[PDB]
Amino acid sequence: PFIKKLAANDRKTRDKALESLQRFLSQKKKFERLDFLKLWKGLFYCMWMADKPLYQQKLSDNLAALVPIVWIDNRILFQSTFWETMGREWTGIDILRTDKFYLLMRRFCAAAFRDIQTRSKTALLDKVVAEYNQMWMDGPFNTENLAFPNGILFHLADIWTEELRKVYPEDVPKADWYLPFDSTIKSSHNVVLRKTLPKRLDRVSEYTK
Amino acid sequence: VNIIKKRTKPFKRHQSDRFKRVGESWRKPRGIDSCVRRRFRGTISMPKIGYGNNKKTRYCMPNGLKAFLVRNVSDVELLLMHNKTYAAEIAGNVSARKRVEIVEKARALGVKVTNAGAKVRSQ
Amino acid sequence: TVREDNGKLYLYMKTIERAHFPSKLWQRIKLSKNYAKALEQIDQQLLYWP
Amino acid sequence: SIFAPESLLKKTKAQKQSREQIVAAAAEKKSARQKKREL
Amino acid sequence: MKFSRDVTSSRRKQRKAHFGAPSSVRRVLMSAPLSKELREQYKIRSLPVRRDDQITVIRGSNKGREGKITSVYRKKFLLLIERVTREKANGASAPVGIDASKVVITKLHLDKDRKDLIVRKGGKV
Amino acid sequence: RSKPASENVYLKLLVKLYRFLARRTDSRFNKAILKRLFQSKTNRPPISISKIAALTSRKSASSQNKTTVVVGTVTDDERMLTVPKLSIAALRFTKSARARILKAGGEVLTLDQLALRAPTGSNTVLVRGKKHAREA
Amino acid sequence: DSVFGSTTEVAQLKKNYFLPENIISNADVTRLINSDEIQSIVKAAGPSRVKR
RNA sequence: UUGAGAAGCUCAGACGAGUAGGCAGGCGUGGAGGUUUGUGACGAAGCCUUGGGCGUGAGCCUGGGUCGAACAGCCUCUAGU
RNA sequence: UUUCAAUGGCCCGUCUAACACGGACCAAGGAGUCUAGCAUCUAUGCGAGUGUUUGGGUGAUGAAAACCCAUCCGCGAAGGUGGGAACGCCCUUGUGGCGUGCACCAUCGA
Repeated sequence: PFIKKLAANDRKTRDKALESLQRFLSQKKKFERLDFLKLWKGLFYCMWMADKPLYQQKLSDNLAALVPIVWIDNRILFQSTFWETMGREWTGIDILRTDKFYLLMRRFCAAAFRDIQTRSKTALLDKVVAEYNQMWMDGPFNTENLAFPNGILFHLADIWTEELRKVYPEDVPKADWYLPFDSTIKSSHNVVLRKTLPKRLDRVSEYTK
Repeated sequence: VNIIKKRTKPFKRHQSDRFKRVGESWRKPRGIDSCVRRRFRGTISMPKIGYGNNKKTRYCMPNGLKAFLVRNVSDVELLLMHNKTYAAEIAGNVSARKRVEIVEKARALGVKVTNAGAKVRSQ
Repeated sequence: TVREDNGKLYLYMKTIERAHFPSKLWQRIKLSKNYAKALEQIDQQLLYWP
Repeated sequence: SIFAPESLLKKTKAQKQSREQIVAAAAEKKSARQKKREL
Repeated sequence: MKFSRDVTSSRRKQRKAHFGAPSSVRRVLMSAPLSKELREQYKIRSLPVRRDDQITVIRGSNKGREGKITSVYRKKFLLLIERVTREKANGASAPVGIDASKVVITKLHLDKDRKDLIVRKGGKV
Repeated sequence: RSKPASENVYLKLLVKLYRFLARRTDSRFNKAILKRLFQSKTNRPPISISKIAALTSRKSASSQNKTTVVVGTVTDDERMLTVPKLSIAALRFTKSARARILKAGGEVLTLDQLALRAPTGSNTVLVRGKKHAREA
Repeated sequence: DSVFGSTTEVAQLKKNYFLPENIISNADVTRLINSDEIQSIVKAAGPSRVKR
């Protein structure tokens, strides 16, 4: 009843429906994955239809800060559905539009690192990264789903440590920040995705173990 | 680049000077009895690919600008970015009024109109 | 593109995200008389274009 | 603040490898081609 | 367009039935538009042309010359008006054929037949 | 052969992709994928869903994660009752083959989606079909 | 949607009609070549039109 | 450095008669659909020319005279070409 | 362009060295076209299938077009061993080794 307005052809209607989703999403209940897969087919097109470079790079942040609005239980469900729906239809783009769906990925990967910082003050981060790592093990970095394209993970390696440093300027503590990228290059059957992934990664071994 | 021609005399079909039924446009002879086909010396020459002209100074008038048929007032507009490599040749059936308005605008675009003077006596 | 309209030169730009709206497809910027100002106004509008 | 088209971010990284890996074989060529000019 | 299979659109069939129509068809093909002062009092767009009407010529080189029709020449498809006469070399005068579609009727030669056509065809007296 | 005999302008596109991939990489896969798109329709014969399932899954049944790749048409065999979990990548799929792979199995790809999954063509099988009509 | 249907669903106003599909999955071939899937693996490029 | 009609652009070498024959690209004529916000009584088509221009060529564009109602370029289809 | 000078230049086509045969000239006409059958190659659509047009239904805007289609019917209807396309893992970088080996060809099975 709500999504088919997010794919309107008027930015005065698309955005007018976006801020009311902030009311719709902060509800304290349980959401099923497909319901977040149908909602994430609206915010794809809410961002697929984005005209100006000073609006789409503001729309991305309004999508990025939408994650802390999600309830604590389904906050990790909401990002898992995005990385699926940003890997299911990444081949449908062209170069004149990938440039704007890279920054949405850059924000959401960074918006994850921000939420671990928020969750690290409630409970120890060693479990918070693991269940976040779990979300990485059934989303992009899952091995058995060969359909997840390379262009996501090549860009997911370049923005991994740099927006870890951006959200943690003082010092990021030791955790399994790179464990997704180690289990990926070890057994994933995309041959180039295990060969040239280390050549793209900027992993920092001084603080990790 | 200075324009050059490998030949200036066109080719003229054999014995198209004697007979008035035979036209002057070139036609390669088809008989092996022919003196011309076997290319006996003294007979006329033939069109071959040897006389092909330079692939850059082709289609160029002796000035250096290639031609372009402008048959209305929005056909000279395309020549705005090409005024130093094209000459706006006006088409023949264009009226002697629609002609006098192409000239007054091609002159603003600095384009050479080759035959702007037709039907146009100035005062 | 750049194309004049009644004395003053304009700059017309299009994008993918307005392609399906042929009325609103092309936007417009009016280029200043100062020739060095107009070059510095094309670049600031056409940034990171090829 | 327009940022950048981050496609052009990853051309400026692959052109730090293209420059370095051939500007290295510029001194190592010019120092090499002083041996053979004598030899 | 036309949507009848019992009308003809070929130039051949239409341009033959015109030039070889009999002299009763050749009457209603020679009709004249009424003047703007008669178009509102008879409510008739056009009348077929009678003899002794009161017309004015709108088109042609004989522009605006008023008169009355002398001999409605149904054969060569033209009216013949009073005193609009091209000269001849010999000294006599010749009549100028004005097309029946060019004249504008200013006063009808009202008769019992025309009135019984006027009163039914959209108007009155 | 240097240009396809066809006028399918969705197949000038593939040739525009694999004759780029032939010269910017060191794989002879792309210099074999391109070397087949030029071949005429009688030179790219069909290959069934059973011969594909027999080629990969035999001897040791090495069918771990390799994408079978035929530049032809993946037709059907209905004498095959159960279909294994396969993954193919061809130009054309017949509508009874594409519904007999997905019903219990994997992925159906065009050579577009192949070039974004194995850009140098590793972990693949490059099969053909039988050219033999036995008299024609 | 009932005259032509879909690519995997029968058009309702036509017996045994399914909409065709494509030999290229993405309808745009000069925007795979420039993707991150290709330009990571390719060998070092040569120059443009070469010097004489 | 922009030279991406990737059916484009660019670099370098060798070669050049040609019969029967084989292959390829184009030129022109009458009609048909689409297109040129197409040309035309301020002169369309045609015709003539000791005028100019292009193409290797088939051909095309044009100035002057004549003349008086229609006509052409581009992409396809078609043949009593 | 007209002409002059110098140098060259056996009349064209059909024939079989010359010939012969055709040629007074000019204009317009004028000759591998249509159809059925078979085969090759290529293109496209679908594919163990494929083919609407004998018909029927429909078609208000050339309604002989386009569009839809029942019942027949026509054409068709899983052996090892060597190479060998390609692709992994190699470590003698490669070389070579190592594994899976498509079409096609030999070899022994039926």
